[PDB]
Amino acid sequence: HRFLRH
Repeated sequence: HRFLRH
């Protein structure tokens, strides 16, 4: 769906 973020 979408990219990862942290």
